[PDB]
Amino acid sequence: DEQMLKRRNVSNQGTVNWSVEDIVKGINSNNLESQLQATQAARKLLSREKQPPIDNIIRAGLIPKFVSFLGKTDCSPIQFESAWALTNIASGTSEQTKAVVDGGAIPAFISLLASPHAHISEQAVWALGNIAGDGSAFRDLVIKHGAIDPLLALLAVPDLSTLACGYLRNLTWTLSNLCRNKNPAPPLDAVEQILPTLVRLLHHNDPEVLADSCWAISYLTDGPNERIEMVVKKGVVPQLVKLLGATELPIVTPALRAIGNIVTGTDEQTQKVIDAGALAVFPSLLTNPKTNIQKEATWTMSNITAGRQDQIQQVVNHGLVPFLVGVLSKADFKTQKEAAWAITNYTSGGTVEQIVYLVHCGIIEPLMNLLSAKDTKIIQVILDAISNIFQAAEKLGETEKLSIMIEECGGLDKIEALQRHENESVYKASLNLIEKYF
Repeated sequence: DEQMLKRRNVSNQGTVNWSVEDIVKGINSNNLESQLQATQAARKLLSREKQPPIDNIIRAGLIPKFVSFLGKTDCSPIQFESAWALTNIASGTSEQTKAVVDGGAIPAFISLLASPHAHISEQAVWALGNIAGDGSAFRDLVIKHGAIDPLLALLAVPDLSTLACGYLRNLTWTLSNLCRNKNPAPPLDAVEQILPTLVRLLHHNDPEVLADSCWAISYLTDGPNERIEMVVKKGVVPQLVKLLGATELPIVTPALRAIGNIVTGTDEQTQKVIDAGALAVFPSLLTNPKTNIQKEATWTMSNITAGRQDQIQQVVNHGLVPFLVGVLSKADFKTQKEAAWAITNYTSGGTVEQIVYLVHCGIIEPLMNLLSAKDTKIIQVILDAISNIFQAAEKLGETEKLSIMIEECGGLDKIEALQRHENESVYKASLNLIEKYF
């Protein structure tokens, strides 16, 4: 969703607004100092707020020279300027990032991580973040060059608070990019290696470190139950639930994504978020003003009602059913569709006493009105729900009572209509429902 993939660093008046050809003239000279100003001039071009000349710089064949300056231990200033310049080139398109990698920048940047000058090592952290952020291949390539050890060694301190705020945020961000992307997913052992530190960052007091830490965890929980388990096993669920109640949307968003990912796992994994007290935060999430938080919360809900009956009960006890009736009644269409799933799921695995409660909460009408939507999949999900409900009524000899209810709110004058729907799964379902109850 919204975590920045790549980031450009846009943070000696003689080195201002130089011409690319002037920059080439200086870097090609055999004067370390002349090369230094030329590189700073290049970095300033790449740091300008509007349209950095990334392609012009690449075309001039400066990347190889810049990457070579990274190794000039004797002249730290040029190491910094070229690191910053390469960082910004790497923040561009895939082809541009490829140019940096093709120049042999990865091993050079990993070497700078251990630099005595924190501003230089920070630029290396930043650059590697941009490279890994390009995709799976480069992320795994950064991992193969041995970047994880050096990065994690930068956070190996008794108290993260003694570290410079900006510095910590860059490391956290870059680390999250090493956890990012899914096809393929990060090496298992690389994830295992990073998790402990990630777990430590999830407890830091900075909103930006927390936001990115949550994003990283959300990426790790996005996949097979085996992946979810390595995370859940670290005991972060309770902390994730806490961040779920945060004031800052940038924290709640990734935190709700992680929790939503976790509940797509086993019922045992789902039970962990329930035990953490996650449900108590949903009355807020399900009415949240930001439509995406609401949609994701309803999607998460739909995966919790897809669990055991005792888990569907927890949903009932927290008074969340009326909130689902609310989201089904009025909300962004995509959120409504998620509400429909949450319902159809609830009705497919809940007890009769539970499906009865669902109806007493007023689910029938809003469910009907939604049959008036042009999205054959939702109409299917809803029809599946009505059938799952009649089924429970049949067991109480209250099918008639339900038939009338659907009749009162115009439901039948919609199902009969659907009976004449071009899809076999729909005009079939309506038929059955009709001829069987109506």
